[PDB]
Amino acid sequence: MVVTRIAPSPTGDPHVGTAYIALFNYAWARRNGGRFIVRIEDTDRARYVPGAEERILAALKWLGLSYDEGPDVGGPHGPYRQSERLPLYQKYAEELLKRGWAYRAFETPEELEQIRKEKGGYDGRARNIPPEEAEERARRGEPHVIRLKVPRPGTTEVKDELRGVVVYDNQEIPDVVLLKSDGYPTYHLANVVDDHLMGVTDVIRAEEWLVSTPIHVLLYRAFGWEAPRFYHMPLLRNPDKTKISKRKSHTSLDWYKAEGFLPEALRNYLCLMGFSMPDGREIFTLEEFIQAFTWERVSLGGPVFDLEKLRWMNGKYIREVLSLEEVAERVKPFLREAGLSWESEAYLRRAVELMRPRFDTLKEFPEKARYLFTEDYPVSEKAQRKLEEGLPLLKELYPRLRAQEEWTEAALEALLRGFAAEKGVKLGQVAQPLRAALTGSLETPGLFEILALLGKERALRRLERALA
RNA sequence: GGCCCCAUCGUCUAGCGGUUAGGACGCGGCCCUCUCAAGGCCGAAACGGGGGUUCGAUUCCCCCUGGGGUCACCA
Ligand SMILES: Nc1ncnc2c1ncn2[C@@H]1O[C@H](COP(=O)(O)OP(=O)(O)OP(=O)(O)O)[C@@H](O)[C@H]1O
Ligand SMILES: N[C@H](CO)CCC(=O)O
Ligand SMILES: [Mg+2]
Repeated sequence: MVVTRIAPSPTGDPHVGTAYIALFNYAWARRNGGRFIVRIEDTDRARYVPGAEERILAALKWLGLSYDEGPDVGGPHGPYRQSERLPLYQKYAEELLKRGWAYRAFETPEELEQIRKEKGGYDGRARNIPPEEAEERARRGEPHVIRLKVPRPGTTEVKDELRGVVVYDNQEIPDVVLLKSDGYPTYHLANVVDDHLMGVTDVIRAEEWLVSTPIHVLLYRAFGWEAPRFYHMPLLRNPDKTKISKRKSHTSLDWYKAEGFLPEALRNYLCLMGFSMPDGREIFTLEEFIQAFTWERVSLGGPVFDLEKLRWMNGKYIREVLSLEEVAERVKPFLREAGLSWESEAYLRRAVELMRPRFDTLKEFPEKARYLFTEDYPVSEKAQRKLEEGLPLLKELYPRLRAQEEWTEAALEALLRGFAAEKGVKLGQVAQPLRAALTGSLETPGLFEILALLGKERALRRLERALA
């Protein structure tokens, strides 16, 4: 069967690049009735950010992906956190030593720096230390690393399923450190060992790892294991076309959630980075993505992540994909954050309904409809001007309003239409100042539904303060 | 700089020798309308350059140009 994985490093906030790669691994595993694994790559204590792991796992679930094996769902090839697998890499590093595929190197970081300066890159000098001497120095406890002993001279073929074959000259492949002096493996060692042990057959990862692939092909050969298929996805980009970064773009999934973007919309947008539907359709479900997925429709250019298009898509989900009730539920946390309360479920549902076509993120709802939930709302200068100019007309209308018994959208419209007629004025000339009086803004939903919504008492109550 | 990957409107893309090069965001106009949106309609907007292959290149090959990625006891 097919086995894919996402192997996040817990060294910062959940990254949109992780969600993107994760999404394609999830689709390829499901499209093939295979398994999608999550493996936490915490091998660098220096960059480890406590709490990052749970945050990335929760962000993956928030986006709607599910995995079959991982740190919090079990699996037969655990543990799924590399920090708990240390003895294993040790053993494999030592096996490479015995097979003549690796060597112990005792240089200090400062000497490596100097070598890098003189010859640019490590020159493999430790390959000349007699094997027995190396073993003795290790036994005495001398700090050292274990490096991959690249076969030189030589050539290494790497096959990427999307780009074809690339033949590297071994002189281009360094004798990379496999096991660090603190006993931790580097990414190269652990990735091959764990992909093998966990049975991965399809490695789908970002293009930034393409060049490291020949090192991996060599390790699979060194261990006598069959290499999996490799697919390198194009990197998401900032507007300037450089790989997406925290300074030129928003890369934190927590920022998107906090800003009121729907996980379904963000996920749908990410699918469009490099993939397209046969019929050109842009709005589709995760399940539809899985079913239509094919590497034949994956484009290789580096996609610029367009926040404006994400917002349009989010608005599209709010208006056409989710139900009125789902939107009302998702808007609650943002109302709470804004310090606003809603009278009842019916009130909230109706307010959300009136505003649906007017907000593209959940965060915008409390902002643009603030006047629907509190008396503490802003009155724009332009609305203040429309109000003053219409005060006399509103004064004359007020009594006809306090007299209206049936407070319905159809009733109110008739009363207002009539009033504008009898006053020989355009409906707008009475609606705009009234809107300003009820909302403190000149940009809102329809006057009748806004007038109706609050109910007689509340409506007039606010209209009165405006005529004060 | 070495090595590697990539190349259609400003952005995401369709296209797999012959098309008026299509769609989406954004932008402009019009309709709708009590405002603002939403929605509908219309419009401006692309094949980076040079050689070939070929009856015929946006599609196939080569070069150049451009952009990107990568060269850590980071991943
Ligand atoms: N900017 C990016 N654009 C697209 N894909 C990315 C990006 N950054 C990482 N990825 C891919 O997404 C997954 C995320 O891995 P991870 O959580 O460790 O993020 P990372 O940015 O690579 O962190 P680290 O700095 O430790 O390397 C990997 O499969 C990686 O190839
Ligand atoms: N930990 C790496 C991501 O930062 C794994 C990349 C891969 O080999 O898939
Ligand atoms: Mg055109």
